[PDB]
Amino acid sequence: GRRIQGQRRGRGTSTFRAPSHRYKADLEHRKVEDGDVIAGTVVDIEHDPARSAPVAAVEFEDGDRRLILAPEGVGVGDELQVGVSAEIAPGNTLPLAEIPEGVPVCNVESSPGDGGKFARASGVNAQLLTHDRNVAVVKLPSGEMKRLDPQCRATIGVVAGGGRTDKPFVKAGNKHHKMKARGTKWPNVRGVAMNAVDHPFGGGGRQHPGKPKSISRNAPPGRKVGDIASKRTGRGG
Amino acid sequence: TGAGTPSQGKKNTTTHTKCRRCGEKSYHTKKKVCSSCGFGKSAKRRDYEWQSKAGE
Amino acid sequence: SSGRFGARYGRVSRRRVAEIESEMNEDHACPNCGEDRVDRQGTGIWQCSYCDYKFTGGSYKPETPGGKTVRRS
RNA sequence: ACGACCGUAUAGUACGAGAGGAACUACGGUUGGUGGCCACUGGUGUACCGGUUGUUCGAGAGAGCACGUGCCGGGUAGCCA
RNA sequence: CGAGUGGCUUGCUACCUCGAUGUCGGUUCCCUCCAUCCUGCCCGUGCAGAAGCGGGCAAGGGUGAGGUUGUUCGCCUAUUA
RNA sequence: GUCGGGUGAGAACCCCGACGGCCUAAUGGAUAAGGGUUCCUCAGCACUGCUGAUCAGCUGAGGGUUAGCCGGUCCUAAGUCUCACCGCAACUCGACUGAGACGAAAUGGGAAACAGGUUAAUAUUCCUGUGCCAUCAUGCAGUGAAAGUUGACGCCCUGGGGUCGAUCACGCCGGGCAUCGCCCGGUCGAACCGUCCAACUCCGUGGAAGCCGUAAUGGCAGGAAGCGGACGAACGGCGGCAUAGGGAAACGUGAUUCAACCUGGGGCCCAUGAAAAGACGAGCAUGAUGUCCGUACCGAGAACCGACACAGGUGUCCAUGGCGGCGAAAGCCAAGGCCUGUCGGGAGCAACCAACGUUAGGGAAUUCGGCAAGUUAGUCCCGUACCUUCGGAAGAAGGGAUGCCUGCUCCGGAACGGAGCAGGUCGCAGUGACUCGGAAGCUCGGACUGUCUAGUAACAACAUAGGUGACCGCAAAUCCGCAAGGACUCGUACGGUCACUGAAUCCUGCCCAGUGCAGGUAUCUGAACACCUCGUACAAGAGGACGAAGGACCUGUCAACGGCGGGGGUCUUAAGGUAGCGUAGUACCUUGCCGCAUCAGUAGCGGCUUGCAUGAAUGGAUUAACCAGAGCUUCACUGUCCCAACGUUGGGCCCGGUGAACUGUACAUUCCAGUGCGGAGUCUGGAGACACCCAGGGGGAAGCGAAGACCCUAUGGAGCUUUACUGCAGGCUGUCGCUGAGGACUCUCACUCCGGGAGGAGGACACCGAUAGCCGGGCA
RNA sequence: CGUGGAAGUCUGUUAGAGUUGGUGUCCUACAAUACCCUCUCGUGAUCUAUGUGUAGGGGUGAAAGGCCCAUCGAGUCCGGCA
Ligand SMILES: COC(=O)[C@@]12OC[C@]34[C@H]([C@@H](O)[C@@H]1O)[C@@]1(C)CC(=O)C(O)=C(C)[C@@H]1C[C@H]3OC(=O)[C@H](OC(=O)/C=C(\C)C(C)C)[C@@H]24
Ligand SMILES: [Cl-]
Ligand SMILES: [Cl-]
Ligand SMILES: [Cl-]
Ligand SMILES: [K+]
Ligand SMILES: [Mg+2]
Ligand SMILES: [Mg+2]
Ligand SMILES: [Mg+2]
Ligand SMILES: [Mg+2]
Ligand SMILES: [Mg+2]
Ligand SMILES: [Mg+2]
Ligand SMILES: [Mg+2]
Ligand SMILES: [Mg+2]
Ligand SMILES: [Mg+2]
Ligand SMILES: [Mg+2]
Ligand SMILES: [Mg+2]
Ligand SMILES: [Mg+2]
Ligand SMILES: [Mg+2]
Ligand SMILES: [Mg+2]
Ligand SMILES: [Mg+2]
Ligand SMILES: [Mg+2]
Ligand SMILES: [Mg+2]
Ligand SMILES: [Mg+2]
Ligand SMILES: [Mg+2]
Ligand SMILES: [Mg+2]
Ligand SMILES: [Mg+2]
Ligand SMILES: [Mg+2]
Ligand SMILES: [Mg+2]
Ligand SMILES: [Mg+2]
Ligand SMILES: [Mg+2]
Ligand SMILES: [Mg+2]
Ligand SMILES: [Mg+2]
Ligand SMILES: [Mg+2]
Ligand SMILES: [Mg+2]
Ligand SMILES: [Mg+2]
Ligand SMILES: [Mg+2]
Ligand SMILES: [Mg+2]
Ligand SMILES: [Mg+2]
Ligand SMILES: [Mg+2]
Ligand code: NA
Ligand code: NA
Ligand code: NA
Ligand code: NA
Ligand code: NA
Ligand code: NA
Ligand code: NA
Ligand code: NA
Ligand code: NA
Ligand code: NA
Ligand code: NA
Ligand code: NA
Ligand code: NA
Ligand code: NA
Ligand code: NA
Ligand code: NA
Ligand code: NA
Ligand code: NA
Ligand SMILES: [Sr+2]
Ligand SMILES: [Sr+2]
Ligand SMILES: [Sr+2]
Ligand SMILES: [Sr+2]
Ligand SMILES: [Sr+2]
Ligand SMILES: [Sr+2]
Ligand SMILES: [Sr+2]
Ligand SMILES: [Sr+2]
Ligand SMILES: [Sr+2]
Ligand SMILES: [Sr+2]
Ligand SMILES: [Sr+2]
Ligand SMILES: [Sr+2]
Ligand SMILES: [Sr+2]
Ligand SMILES: [Sr+2]
Ligand SMILES: [Sr+2]
Ligand SMILES: [Sr+2]
Ligand SMILES: [Sr+2]
Ligand SMILES: [Sr+2]
Ligand SMILES: [Sr+2]
Ligand SMILES: [Sr+2]
Ligand SMILES: [Sr+2]
Ligand SMILES: [Sr+2]
Ligand SMILES: [Sr+2]
Ligand SMILES: [Sr+2]
Ligand SMILES: [Sr+2]
Ligand SMILES: [Sr+2]
Ligand SMILES: [Sr+2]
Ligand SMILES: [Sr+2]
Ligand SMILES: [Sr+2]
Ligand SMILES: [Sr+2]
Ligand SMILES: [Sr+2]
Ligand SMILES: [Sr+2]
Ligand SMILES: [Sr+2]
Ligand SMILES: [Sr+2]
Ligand SMILES: [Sr+2]
Ligand SMILES: [Sr+2]
Ligand SMILES: [Sr+2]
Ligand SMILES: [Sr+2]
Ligand SMILES: [Sr+2]
Ligand SMILES: [Sr+2]
Ligand SMILES: [Sr+2]
Ligand SMILES: [Sr+2]
Repeated sequence: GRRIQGQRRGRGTSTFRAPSHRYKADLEHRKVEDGDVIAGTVVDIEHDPARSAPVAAVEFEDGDRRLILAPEGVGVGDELQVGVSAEIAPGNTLPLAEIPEGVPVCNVESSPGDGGKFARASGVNAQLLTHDRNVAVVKLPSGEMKRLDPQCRATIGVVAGGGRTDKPFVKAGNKHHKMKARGTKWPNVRGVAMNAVDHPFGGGGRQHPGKPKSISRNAPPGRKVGDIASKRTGRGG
Repeated sequence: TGAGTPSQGKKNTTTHTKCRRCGEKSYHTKKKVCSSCGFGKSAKRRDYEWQSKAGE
Repeated sequence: SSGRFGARYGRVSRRRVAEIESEMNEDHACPNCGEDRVDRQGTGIWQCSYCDYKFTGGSYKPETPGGKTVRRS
């Protein structure tokens, strides 16, 4: 047949790419040697085209203008501290060791000094639970207990822009606009509505899949469609 | 709209032009490559064995 | 508050937008003073017309039930 | 290039207990077809006359354009049913 | 039960056409056949009459309008000689 | 187009005048692309031109494009290339990372020019006048100098300032008309230099406890109004420019509405709306320099693309010319353009055809079907049902009004703006043309806007929001590459990948036996390496031991593929069809039966419904709104019909000129029968038949057009499917190499990743190379 | 009651986009997809110019096996090839 849509994706053509040239900043944490004497004042609160959540413009003590991931409640004029012995205030970045247990945290690092990987979407938060000299157990937004290094930096508080998923898109045009700002080809034509040549579920006199939808993990790209390695399907049982 | 006569009216783009190297009207001014001699693509001149019959 | 949607879309599509836009253009308290002058600027961006305080909050709410949990600890 | 039907007189008669109910013939009309014709009725009639909207020639008068008459009203000859 | 005629139904066959003989129904326009529905002339009757039933000669003329359905076919309505 | 005239050997179409027309977002003006000399002059008619030609985009020969300040040039955009690096058997190949370059001529950014005159042809380029910018030199000033500002920015609504234009008032200049005294044109004057400043912001004063303010939002003791002030706009006003220019002349003044331009206020986003060079910041004189490339003409029913002087296609600016009216609408008319959407002459001009007007009475009887046509129509007033998601339905439906003239009232600063009143008055008709909905009901489908088969399908198909399931913590899941590498990703579960269903509302039953996916697994089965036995002086080879994934086996799972019957008062194979819906776009029987409606209804609708073979995200039901979607009914309307007629315009017919093509074995005046490979102008027998030509509608030449798409055949082809055959990628898994120290474990030194670095995480694993087993229509 | 002016909102041959019916005209065409009337959308998932990217078992595809220069159930050219 012909290569399926998921195969055209990896080629990285214009249609499947993200409008990077229209994106503001790659939100990473500031690189401090040691100490704490790094503080800044929030100049502006901007809209980030990349994640739909707001982003805070901060100017530091050493005169560095960089955008940072905005938590809830952080406004213009406010002072945020970054360092080891930073004040345990919402919006401050300090390693997981220094942050007390049972406190909601965002922009958590994987390997210490990477700039933040986990809990970065609108209104989400990671929960810090257990402490040790070796490990800091953080409960990520998916409900998974991630065992992390205590030297991994994290910003205190939940991410701003919460409850975005609550209000519906209502009309196709609103989805259109959102998708034109992301790295996604939209709209989605069902495989079952295509020809046999185009997709494993294409063909027939009526629209139904050919074989069962639950595909094996070992399936090759071109065949791996539908329910990928499903442990189960349905709602009941 | 027909793919024939009414689609011919839009054809006012200039692509293939006289080539600096070989003199043929094959220099694609958008690709900056010559379709005849390979100017812009290769230092060597575009020649292929299929430009003639196998035993010639 | 979704009369712009007309006779289209349905109950839930205009009820969950009516409860969102009635608690958005509403008078909410400000963190710098005691004024109810908090209006929206965009997605997640809020501002008070009093002391020019431009802040961060939820997308449609200036404070989410999750943002109030941080104030505790 | 004529086909067929209805009606009147025959006759409430022949026939028949009654109920019911003919024909020959003589008439009048209708229908279908056919050929022709336009006094009459009807249609057309961008011949013609009138009314009138818009705009242009200054107004008036008198006109052009509005699809092959702007629109409305009347309509001779002829051609027609 | 037996003997046939037709070539309108269906079937059979594979002769003709696959370097193409344009489909069904309908329509329009022309000719024809008779195994006659009406009309003309007749014979019989379980022919009083009236209305019929059956049959004979006969193809001059006629055999129309509509409702459902693409329908052919058919069902249905009101007229009709 | 016509009548005159001009030139010419020759004139319907070349030129002049007159008369008559056509074009108004174009048939006018300026341009982009593209063309390429097509531009101008002179001379021509062999070619080209739908006829002719004295003409020409044709032939030939000459000539024509002038820039510091208009573009290019410079800058950076999506992105492209080059070099280096790495991959590759290799390259003219290939991703990343660096560096450099390229990348905008209408239409991104940008130092600077206006007015007039001039040519056969150029013109912000030449000439006259005036002006401006940059660099440099000198002189004076200046020590400031780089922080900041600008370049520089979305969509929607809106205020204020304001020019051109248009119109009104009045005056002057010129023209027109002549029953009036009305009508038309003009009344000019730039860049630049100087100056003025509304809005916004801010400061002083002030002292509001209810005031200030707006079209609207709004503002304030954290200091309102009022008062003074700093900052600060136009392509605008004002003055100069200008005893410049231009005009035959006059060579105006005020006003309203105000495109351009200037400057503010508000609202929206699960959408957030370039960058860089450059400029400003940061003076003035005088002098010098300001090179290079483009510059003609067309820009289209003849200069472009479409083989053509092609009814097609082709971007931008003029969107403010007048009446009209809501209007960038119609219709009419200026300025400007044109009579080249380029053959003519003749016939009351027949038939027949294309477009079209009007048709009495009837009124869908026409037809598969109201197809075609028609009806309705603008504006105001009154009035408006079922149903509904409360938005809508709705312009429902239905009724009335509508001109002109005289004199007025109201709103507003006013309009040459709007709303009304009284009286008079004309027509068949007052939205008098033009412009301008026919209306109502039942049903099916899809919710809706949207998408689609460029060229027979616009739909019920695709999309959609919404619903749902699946995979993944990021050194991820998913995907691309042979590799070096890469998309997703300036992303992180409120994410984004992979699928299904398809708004809302009410719901979504039962089945895990088969198949699929996933988890588990005592035991069984399970390859190679290493190891053990036999064998061989070695080797081939045979057997054993251990045993990964996988399988067996067990479990989970159906909004996973799918299933939901036969028999009787269980059987296959797990269950045995629940809500609903139902003769369905699904019902064979079938025009099912009853009812509605009609004279008559295989239609349509309601009910029943044992459903050949309905049914729950293979989603069931339902539904307001929407629809160039399918079906039906009513009112209205009508040449669709009864049944056709007359007319109009272009053809058709005759004449001049121009001038193809299809097709052609031959013969050929046929007709009725027959015969023949059973469908004959040509054979047989008869009949008929004097030749030629014009017009016609198409009976025949099994007419012309296409080596039939139907069907079969060929050890033909291709696309597609799968538990067809055989293989190939890919995934999983064992083993060997990299690979190191001390049947479970510790370590650090290779190697990997994170960190700028210090250093941190991981670690002999992972990656990579090799081999083995399993899965493997993803591909051949 | 007014103000406000929302909208994949309505009427609309505004510009512009599209293409339902006539199964009209044409069908050796004006035209190898044209003409006329009728019809649909017309502030948005809108339309459009120029520049730029994706390439052949590959693109692109709101999916019609649509489109990739009159060429598509695998473009075109030349070669294999007689
Ligand atoms: C121009 O067309 C023809 O001549 C055909 O003749 C009658 C016909 C055919 C053929 O004879 C022949 O090809 C049949 C008579 C042959 C036959 O056997 C059969 O069963 C049928 C159904 C034919 C009817 C008719 O069919 C056409 O498709 C067939 O038409 C076509 O095949 C094609 C046509 C009109 C063009 C598309 C080429 C007919
Ligand atoms: Cl999304
Ligand atoms: Cl230029
Ligand atoms: Cl305002
Ligand atoms: K045949
Ligand atoms: Mg980041
Ligand atoms: Mg969602
Ligand atoms: Mg996009
Ligand atoms: Mg879809
Ligand atoms: Mg399909
Ligand atoms: Mg396949
Ligand atoms: Mg389906
Ligand atoms: Mg389905
Ligand atoms: Mg024939
Ligand atoms: Mg007889
Ligand atoms: Mg006869
Ligand atoms: Mg009939
Ligand atoms: Mg000459
Ligand atoms: Mg000129
Ligand atoms: Mg021409
Ligand atoms: Mg009539
Ligand atoms: Mg119609
Ligand atoms: Mg007043
Ligand atoms: Mg039906
Ligand atoms: Mg639809
Ligand atoms: Mg099509
Ligand atoms: Mg459609
Ligand atoms: Mg969905
Ligand atoms: Mg979803
Ligand atoms: Mg659908
Ligand atoms: Mg029924
Ligand atoms: Mg179910
Ligand atoms: Mg054949
Ligand atoms: Mg076949
Ligand atoms: Mg094959
Ligand atoms: Mg790295
Ligand atoms: Mg295959
Ligand atoms: Mg493009
Ligand atoms: Mg198909
Ligand atoms: Na017989
Ligand atoms: Na037979
Ligand atoms: Na027929
Ligand atoms: Na007879
Ligand atoms: Na019938
Ligand atoms: Na001519
Ligand atoms: Na000025
Ligand atoms: Na006007
Ligand atoms: Na719409
Ligand atoms: Na099962
Ligand atoms: Na079923
Ligand atoms: Na539509
Ligand atoms: Na008529
Ligand atoms: Na004939
Ligand atoms: Na094929
Ligand atoms: Na209101
Ligand atoms: Na059309
Ligand atoms: Na190919
Ligand atoms: Sr980094
Ligand atoms: Sr990061
Ligand atoms: Sr299928
Ligand atoms: Sr269930
Ligand atoms: Sr184009
Ligand atoms: Sr190259
Ligand atoms: Sr070569
Ligand atoms: Sr009698
Ligand atoms: Sr009696
Ligand atoms: Sr006229
Ligand atoms: Sr008889
Ligand atoms: Sr009928
Ligand atoms: Sr039959
Ligand atoms: Sr029947
Ligand atoms: Sr022009
Ligand atoms: Sr001559
Ligand atoms: Sr000329
Ligand atoms: Sr450049
Ligand atoms: Sr420019
Ligand atoms: Sr715009
Ligand atoms: Sr104004
Ligand atoms: Sr010029
Ligand atoms: Sr044109
Ligand atoms: Sr066209
Ligand atoms: Sr004129
Ligand atoms: Sr000519
Ligand atoms: Sr008349
Ligand atoms: Sr009818
Ligand atoms: Sr009315
Ligand atoms: Sr199309
Ligand atoms: Sr639903
Ligand atoms: Sr199972
Ligand atoms: Sr049941
Ligand atoms: Sr003979
Ligand atoms: Sr003829
Ligand atoms: Sr059709
Ligand atoms: Sr024609
Ligand atoms: Sr055609
Ligand atoms: Sr018509
Ligand atoms: Sr519209
Ligand atoms: Sr709209
Ligand atoms: Sr060949």
